[PDB]
Amino acid sequence: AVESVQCFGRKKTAVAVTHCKRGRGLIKINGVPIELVQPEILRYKAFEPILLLGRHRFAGVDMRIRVKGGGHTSQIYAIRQSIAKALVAFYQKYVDEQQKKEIKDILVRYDRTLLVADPRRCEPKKFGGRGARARFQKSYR
Amino acid sequence: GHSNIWNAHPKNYGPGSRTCRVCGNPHAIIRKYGLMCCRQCFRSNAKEIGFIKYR
Amino acid sequence: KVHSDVMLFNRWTYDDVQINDISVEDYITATASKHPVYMPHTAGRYQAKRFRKAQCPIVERLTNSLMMHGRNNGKKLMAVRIIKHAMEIIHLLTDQNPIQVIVDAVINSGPREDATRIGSAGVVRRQAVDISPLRRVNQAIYLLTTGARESAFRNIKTIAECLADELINAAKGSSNSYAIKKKDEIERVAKANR
Amino acid sequence: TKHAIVVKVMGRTGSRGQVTQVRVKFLDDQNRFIMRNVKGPVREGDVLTLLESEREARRLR
Amino acid sequence: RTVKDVSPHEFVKAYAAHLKRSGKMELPEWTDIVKTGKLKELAPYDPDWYYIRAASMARKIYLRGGLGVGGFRRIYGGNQRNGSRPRHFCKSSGSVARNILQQLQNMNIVDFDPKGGRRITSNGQRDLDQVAGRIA
Amino acid sequence: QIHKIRITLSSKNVKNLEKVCADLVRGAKDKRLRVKGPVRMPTKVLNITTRKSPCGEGTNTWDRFELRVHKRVIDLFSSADVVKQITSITIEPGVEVEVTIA
Amino acid sequence: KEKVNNMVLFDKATYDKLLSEAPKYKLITPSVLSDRLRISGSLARKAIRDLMARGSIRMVSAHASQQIYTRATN
Amino acid sequence: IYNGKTFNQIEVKPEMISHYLAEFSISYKPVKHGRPGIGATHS
Amino acid sequence: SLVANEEFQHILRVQNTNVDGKQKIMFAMTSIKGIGRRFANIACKKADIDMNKRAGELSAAELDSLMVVVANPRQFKIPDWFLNRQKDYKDGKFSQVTSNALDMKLRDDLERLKKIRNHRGLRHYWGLRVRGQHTKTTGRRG
RNA sequence: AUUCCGUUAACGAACGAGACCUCAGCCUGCUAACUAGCUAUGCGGAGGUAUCCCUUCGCGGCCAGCUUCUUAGAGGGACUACGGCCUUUUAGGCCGCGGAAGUUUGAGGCAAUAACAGGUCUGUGAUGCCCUUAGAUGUUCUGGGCCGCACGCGCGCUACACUGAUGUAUUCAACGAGUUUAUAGCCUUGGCCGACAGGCCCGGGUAAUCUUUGAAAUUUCAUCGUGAUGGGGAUAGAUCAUUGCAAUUGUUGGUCUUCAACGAGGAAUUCCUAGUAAGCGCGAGUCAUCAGCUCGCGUUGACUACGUCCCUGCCCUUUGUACACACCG
Ligand SMILES: [K+]
Ligand SMILES: [K+]
Ligand SMILES: [K+]
Ligand SMILES: [K+]
Ligand SMILES: [K+]
Ligand SMILES: [K+]
Ligand SMILES: [K+]
Ligand SMILES: [K+]
Ligand SMILES: [Mg+2]
Ligand SMILES: [Mg+2]
Ligand SMILES: [Mg+2]
Ligand SMILES: [Mg+2]
Ligand SMILES: [Mg+2]
Ligand SMILES: [Mg+2]
Ligand SMILES: [Mg+2]
Ligand SMILES: [Mg+2]
Ligand SMILES: [Mg+2]
Ligand SMILES: [Mg+2]
Ligand SMILES: [Zn+2]
Repeated sequence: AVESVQCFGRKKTAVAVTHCKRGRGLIKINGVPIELVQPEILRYKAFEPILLLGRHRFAGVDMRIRVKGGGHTSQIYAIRQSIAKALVAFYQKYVDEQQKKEIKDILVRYDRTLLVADPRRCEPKKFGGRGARARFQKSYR
Repeated sequence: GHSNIWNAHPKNYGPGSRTCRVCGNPHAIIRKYGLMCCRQCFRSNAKEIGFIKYR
Repeated sequence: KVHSDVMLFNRWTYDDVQINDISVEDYITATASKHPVYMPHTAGRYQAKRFRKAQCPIVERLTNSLMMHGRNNGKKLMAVRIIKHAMEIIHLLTDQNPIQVIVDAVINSGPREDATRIGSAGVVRRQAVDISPLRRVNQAIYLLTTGARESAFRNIKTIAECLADELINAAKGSSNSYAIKKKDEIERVAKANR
Repeated sequence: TKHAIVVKVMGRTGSRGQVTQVRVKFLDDQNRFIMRNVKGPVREGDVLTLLESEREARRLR
Repeated sequence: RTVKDVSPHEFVKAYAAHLKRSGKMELPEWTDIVKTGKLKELAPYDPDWYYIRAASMARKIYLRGGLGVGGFRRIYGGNQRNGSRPRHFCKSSGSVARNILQQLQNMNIVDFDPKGGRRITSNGQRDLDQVAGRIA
Repeated sequence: QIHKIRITLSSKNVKNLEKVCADLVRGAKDKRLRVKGPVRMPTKVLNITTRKSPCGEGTNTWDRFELRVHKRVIDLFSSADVVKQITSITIEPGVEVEVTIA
Repeated sequence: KEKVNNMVLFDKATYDKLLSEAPKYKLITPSVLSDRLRISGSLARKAIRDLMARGSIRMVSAHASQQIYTRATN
Repeated sequence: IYNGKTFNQIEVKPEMISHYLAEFSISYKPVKHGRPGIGATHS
Repeated sequence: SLVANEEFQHILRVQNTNVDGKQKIMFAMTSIKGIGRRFANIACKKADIDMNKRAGELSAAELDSLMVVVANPRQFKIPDWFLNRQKDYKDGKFSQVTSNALDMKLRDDLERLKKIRNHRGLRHYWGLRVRGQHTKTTGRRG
């Protein structure tokens, strides 16, 4: 029986799904190593789940991540959230609950968005203005 | 008038080639989905047509 | 001392960084114990409640205040890059921790007193009032970024270089900084309108 | 230039409520309380740097 | 080591250099006079722009094997300035894409996909993989 | 004598469409037939936004009119006669039923 | 105001001044060289490349919109 | 050439080939401005 | 190569037009009326001039080569569609007019339009817009 | 919140508010997916030690499994539930853990009594009266005009630059819309021709089946170097295509050339409190051809405040009135 889990991260319209299973500890997104993710500035956000838990805890799981929708920042945030959730679920289901709780606490203490999706969404625009709140310029004379 | 002259101007396109199917006015025609109704007539008959206001 | 493995940009350490102003200590987040972050990009909700933005890292607040004027609105990756380059230049020029330099610049740039408009009916009357620490930090950040932006405009000097020079000249009250001069002018007006 | 800590907030002051009146207790002298007008958000436990402590705050309105 | 494991920029440079060294490409006479699209204001700065574009197109075909001339026109398009009017998306030159595809086919790097467009050949896969491996 | 019979159901009322789909599924099951679906396609939302005023005066206010079309797909593995018999059941107004092969 | 008369090509005095003092600057950027040696940005970039080739300076960090260089030895 | 009101008179010259007859029969009278009336300013 | 040579020229003359020696050749040539960035780029490419050099760095022979390239686009395989005088009214030839020749051609066009009482010519004579723009609100200078 | 607790010559009620309904936010829980996907397997290509093993791609399995990802039906979920303070043992309020969510969760739709001589007779085969009704104010055809330019004003688009322009490389959306098949009409893939604009030929889609493998700002590396400059793109010349019966008073779209004001804008004045402002692009309406407009959509994403009645206004109470066409009295 295959030992794998599939957890998804969300940010705006971006949806990333991480396939975590027993392996030698490779992390790739769309077949590309996680070290080459773009933009280069957001590599820190991408690697945050790994820099807090260290590379060793990922040494026994192969992670394959597929992302879709959203934009360049939303996709990165969704990817990191999916990685965190997938690792937590894998530790919960195939590793001692004590270690799963430890890693979950470590992840949450740094940033709660690593496991809980941000619910913010675009506000629909209303007639009488260009934006959701912004109204057309008013003139009196 | 003479057959070759009376109503001889082509009417294959433009506002003059279309009219409201309800009132025959040529202005503010809604051509979406084939309604072919003027905005006033469409707003009058929307409930019968099956268009509902949700927001 | 508190040791944190988190390093800003994986290059700078929050250890040995201490805020030396009791008035504004609680409204600056630049210490290893106050939730250090790897990058000043955190996509958090800090406007939900009053005083919540005080928990945002000071570097992130500087980055946000670097996105002013319409042409730059929403361009946060460019601002983060500018902050990174300014921090590198600060470390090169001063040999100190850039985070400490930023903290000192913020501390020294914040005005302490101001003159508030009073009366009404077309009367120009002012009275000196105190400034809260949070408003002091906000004014410091705004003045620093405004000085950097005005220096960079219509000048071959890059924005990062101007920001680094402003931060260096504000960490010490050199009076060559735009923020220091603005704060001195504000306090002079407040004293005049006592 | 002294330091005082806010003990309580009396409320908004001024025509537009721009400033908030607070009671601040000097840190150097714990038995001296003074009245100050503060600009910007302020809550209990805050510390202000008083460039001069002689004046007494009065309602701007 | 394959192309997916190397930076796209470095691989593009290396493969453009390899294509130029190959000598099998037949640049059209107009390469030095035409822009890369109606949306451009000037011709490409780099004299080797044709080889770089060919390398990028070959990499794109390697990643996806159903692209046509219109797809490449969209891929290399972008905003078009209209003076005092707002900008809108604009397609790039189609003749350049067609010529590059024909030249790449002549070298056995790509062929015609039965479903339409172009597909990477086994020889193309081998060549791109070797170029990526030699980048290190 | 077995074929994949395709049934497409379209309606503006969700309740009637769902009830018809359930009735068809139960009828197919009662005959020991293999049923795949019903598959719910993304809802089609026809939208028309027209100005409220019949003239040009006043604040420009707009009416958002939507017409929602719900489509369902059901696949049955059986002969034409049995599916024809099953589809003969009473169908409420507003539901369009189309039966085809493949 | 008075327009800056930056030179697009080095003269011998300015080139010697570059080779003498530039390796002793804590921070070296095209803008810094342009302001100090009174040279254009393009000439400043070329001079930075030349100095890097000579090994007298090192690259702290390289970016398209910002190049940071410093003396090779203290 | 009719301009909507009258048939304007012209003679065809060699330099006018490849042009429209409308280009030589102006349909409007060129504007010569009188003094502004009531309501021109104070807007 | 970073040091200016003794032959560096700060100012040079081409068709009675002052060309800045400090500017790059491609954009220095644009100071001549009738020559733009595109045409200057192609002319430099056809004349084998190195685009990385300044206007003053090069030699006079290279300026002569540039001028012959400009004056004979067809000889150097420059297409007809790339020229600012295509299918001339009188001669019917394709060429790149520059300097006072361009002004002569513009004057000839305007006077030809005005002579026949063409509507565009009359609009040019009256000092009004000729391309159909509205004139009620914009273009107010006198 | 005329929302409630209460006080009470009032007691019981009826509208508005709320409830309601639509969209969005959570569900690894239910049903079901060859017009949506994932997983493993079988085969094949490429790379790596080249068999076996690892990495990455392509193709089939309606008897490989499944529904995390997508779709849409049923339901669950938040009630301030719980803890600490304040408040009349009330109605309630502030903070806080947990939680997808603790401003009525966010945004909308709907929306009372009584009114305006507010707009519409140019939406209507809605309509009273008046005018005209054959040399017509009816209708149709040709042509012109509605766009005309000393000037004033309103909503806007493009900018004044290096937080940038240009040239490469790089790669992430959502709401939607699409045919009479006639050789073919709408959305158009693919191939060929062409520098572009465009043209020709095979075809798909009446549609989660095809366009749709579907943006820009941005990211990345070079050139430019403070110069109205490679900023800016007004004006104008030549010439080439497409739509249309017809393009002149340029319909629109390409090529080369020309290169104006503008160096951040006085008195004044608009919008806006979070995925909001602003920037960036996209779809639809109008549409033979034309979007700087409107209606929606998404991407990047902030500063400041979370207070007041000073200005401009609104609600309630008290009070004055010589007003009631109601202080523009
Ligand atoms: K600058
Ligand atoms: K005018
Ligand atoms: K009437
Ligand atoms: K109408
Ligand atoms: K008020
Ligand atoms: K009230
Ligand atoms: K009185
Ligand atoms: K009264
Ligand atoms: Mg010129
Ligand atoms: Mg699911
Ligand atoms: Mg009236
Ligand atoms: Mg009009
Ligand atoms: Mg408007
Ligand atoms: Mg995409
Ligand atoms: Mg210019
Ligand atoms: Mg330009
Ligand atoms: Mg028109
Ligand atoms: Mg309009
Ligand atoms: Zn009608």
